[PDB]
Amino acid sequence: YKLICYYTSWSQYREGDGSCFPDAIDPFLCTHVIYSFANISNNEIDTWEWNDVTLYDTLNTLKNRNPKLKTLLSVGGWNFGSQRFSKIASKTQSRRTFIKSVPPFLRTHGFDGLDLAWLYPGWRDKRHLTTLVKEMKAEFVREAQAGTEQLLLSAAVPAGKIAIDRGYDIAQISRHLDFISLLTYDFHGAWRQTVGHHSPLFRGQEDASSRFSNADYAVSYMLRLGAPANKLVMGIPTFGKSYTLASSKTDVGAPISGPGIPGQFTKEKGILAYYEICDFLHGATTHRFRDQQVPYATKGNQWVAYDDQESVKNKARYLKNRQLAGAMVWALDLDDFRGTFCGQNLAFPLTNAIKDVLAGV
Ligand SMILES: *[C@@H]1O[C@H](CO)[C@@H](O[C@@H]2O[C@H](CO)[C@@H](O)[C@H](O)[C@H]2NC(C)=O)[C@H](O)[C@H]1NC(C)=O
Repeated sequence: YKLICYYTSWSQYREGDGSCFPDAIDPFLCTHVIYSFANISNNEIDTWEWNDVTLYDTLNTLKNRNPKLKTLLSVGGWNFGSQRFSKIASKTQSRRTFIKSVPPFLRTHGFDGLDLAWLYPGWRDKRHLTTLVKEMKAEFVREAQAGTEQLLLSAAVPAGKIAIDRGYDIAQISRHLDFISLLTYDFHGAWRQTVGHHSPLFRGQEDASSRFSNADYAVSYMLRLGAPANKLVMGIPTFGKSYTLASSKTDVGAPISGPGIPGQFTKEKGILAYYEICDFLHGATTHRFRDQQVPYATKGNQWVAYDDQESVKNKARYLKNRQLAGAMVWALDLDDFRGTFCGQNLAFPLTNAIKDVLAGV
């Protein structure tokens, strides 16, 4: 199985214990570590944070301890305008300038591949994403001729049917990618005007939940569109999503006034790291969605959908049963990477839980 794990460069800036440098990463934890995100500047791949050349070195030096570990650099992300990516991909000359820039930058910095994280292509973009994947792969096949192991090429693909349909020609892009990480953890958000889970495995029955907004639908759809199971990696979050309640109701369809209050460390309304969630659960009421197979918790006027050891283990069992290529984790710096918050004295509890199941029958 693959265990694809994202590291985010902006985690460095979180205060105190929240602060995450790549030497926090267990070199034998994941099969692949993906550093997020690279810029595109002057129509070439480029660094984003001021100290990225040092952080890339600190990540890549993990390979002296686990020579089999693979690293990738993810280009794009949500602070990169989809429109910016569209302009580069849609023109022959800019596309080529970008593609030619990628192997030398990855080699200089010690990366084994590129992850494409265009978030996300519009309807007019779908044909250009296809060309970009094809031509990037062709360039990596050519660069391999000079004697180094061929660069890997992956992509991060949203799991909502509507975004898949708009932006992605899954049958074609899957031919050229080494793996696709399916982003099966964005199925609910404050835009809705109720509580709900963002990473359910299956639909809620009871009495209100749409049939596409779950991981099983998205996996099945990707496979039906032509993505081979041996290229499909299912995303599992280590973060949870928070809401502010509009009433005393906390169950299904409970109204919300907006995102939850920021976490002490992550400092973003609507999202909490798992280490923050472990702390939140002190004094909280916990519940599970029985059909969806994922938990939530509530204290005061705050309501949190999250994943725990049990839920990620159950997701890992699913993807094994479906003969998928493995799991992706978003993100290492959102798991309890210190191992001190969740009462287990265990670094990376959720990632380790996943790995424990992938290393079983
Ligand atoms: C990412 O690359 C963009 C593209 O070059 C950078 O945006 C440019 O930055 C310079 C200096 O601020 C500006 O003059 C350009 O006009 C910007 N162009 C555009 C299209 O925005 C951006 O600063 C880079 N991002 C980071 C984090 O390095």
